[PDB]
Amino acid sequence: VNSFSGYLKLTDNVYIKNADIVEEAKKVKPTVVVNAANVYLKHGGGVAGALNKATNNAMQVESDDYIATNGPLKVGGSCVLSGHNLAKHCLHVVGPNVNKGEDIQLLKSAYENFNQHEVLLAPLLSAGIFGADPIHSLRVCVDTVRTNVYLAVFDKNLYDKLVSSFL
Ligand SMILES: CNC(=O)Nc1ccc(C(=O)N[C@@H]2c3cccc(O)c3C[C@@H]2C(=O)O)cc1
Repeated sequence: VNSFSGYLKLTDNVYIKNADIVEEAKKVKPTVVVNAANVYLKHGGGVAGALNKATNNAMQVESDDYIATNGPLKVGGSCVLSGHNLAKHCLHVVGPNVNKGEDIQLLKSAYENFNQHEVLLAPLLSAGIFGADPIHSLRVCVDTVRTNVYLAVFDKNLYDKLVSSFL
């Protein structure tokens, strides 16, 4: 039993809810919140910008030190940093950005990072300003992630479409 509330069960291990991932993280305080990161950990907009804003820019300060030490992530890769006031840990995962021409096959590799964590609160990777089809992203998620994932979908219209078209 865990504290995630009001989710629709899609599969044995994947759950979804129309929710603001920032508000959901503040209420649940999960072990892991996933950020929709880029390779530079520049959290300017979309989910990343929102999570970083909710940390009063502490996420960005920590991220800049991480990059200064380690260099950029790989598309499809991840790193674990602090969750600040939102979660114990933040798993920064880089899905491909279609608006940069990145290979959509890297989406499966990106979701594989979730399997290193037993339970996660996460957005749909490569959705939103990353330019991929969220229906496709949900399908890859369900077919790749084996650990327990609670997906927060900000847009109600998209949530309903994600739900009604789900196979
Ligand atoms: C104060 N709180 C706050 O600003 N929160 C916040 C801000 C932005 C996002 C975001 O960009 N979401 C994206 C989006 C939008 C439309 C269609 C979409 O396919 C997606 C994918 C993303 C998602 O829904 O996971 C999420 C939360």
